[PDB]
Amino acid sequence: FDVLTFRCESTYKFKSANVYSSIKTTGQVLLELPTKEVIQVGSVDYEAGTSYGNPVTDYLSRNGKTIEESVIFENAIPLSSGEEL
Amino acid sequence: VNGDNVDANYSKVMVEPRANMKFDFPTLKSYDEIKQIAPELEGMLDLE
Repeated sequence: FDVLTFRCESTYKFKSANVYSSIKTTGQVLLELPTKEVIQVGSVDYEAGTSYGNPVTDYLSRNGKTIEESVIFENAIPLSSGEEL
Repeated sequence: VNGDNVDANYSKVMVEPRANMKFDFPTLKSYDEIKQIAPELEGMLDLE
């Protein structure tokens, strides 16, 4: 292990405005394989109760952002701006 | 998980100490114990 790229999925249950009655997480596990030849992987599991956040998702985010094929360009210029839009 | 509102109660609030300036006249011992410090010297000096 040196890095993750989990494709996960969770399930929240609210008991109030922000606090969650329960948490359910099952997700999937990811990491690089041998000579760029990747095959099947496994998954995860989690439950909770009366929680103010999800450990799994917050952990994955806190270590870093997702597979982000979107880095914003430095400065803005117009594209088709004017009255012809 | 537990949020920032519950973990704050885990720590106790201490007492912020301050001065207790008294005047503290010399501590008068009891008569029974001060008759032990000095033997029967009672009524023998002129207090004046």
